[PDB]
Amino acid sequence: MLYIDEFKEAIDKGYILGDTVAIVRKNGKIFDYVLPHEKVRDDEVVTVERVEEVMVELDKLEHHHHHH
Amino acid sequence: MLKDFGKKIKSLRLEKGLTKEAVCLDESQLSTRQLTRIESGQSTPTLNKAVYIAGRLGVTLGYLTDGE
Repeated sequence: MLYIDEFKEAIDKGYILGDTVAIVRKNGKIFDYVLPHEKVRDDEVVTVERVEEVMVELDKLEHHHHHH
Repeated sequence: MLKDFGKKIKSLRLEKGLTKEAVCLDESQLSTRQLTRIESGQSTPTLNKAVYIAGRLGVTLGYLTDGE
């Protein structure tokens, strides 16, 4: 589970530098990021994604979704 | 959550002889990577992750926030 504020904090504090970052998706959705020397498990799906596109996808969770 | 939270939960976990894996279990709320980042202060815990950790460590939330 990963939300925008946690991801932005990692960027702002300098833990995530540059334009890409390793992302774990679970059930298709952004679950965590992975930094160098952090461990990934064999059944985790890892992809190198563009930081700015991760930001946009995570910001979708911040918008109000009305339902009846 | 304030920055002393990570210090409290790391020391409490070690005192209890618990692993990070034992705190995070299936990791749907918190990955072991994420817990490691919280314990060092690298990442600020969300409220929902903080209350999850408190339950796993066997203490109330108020205990780890010192009644604030």
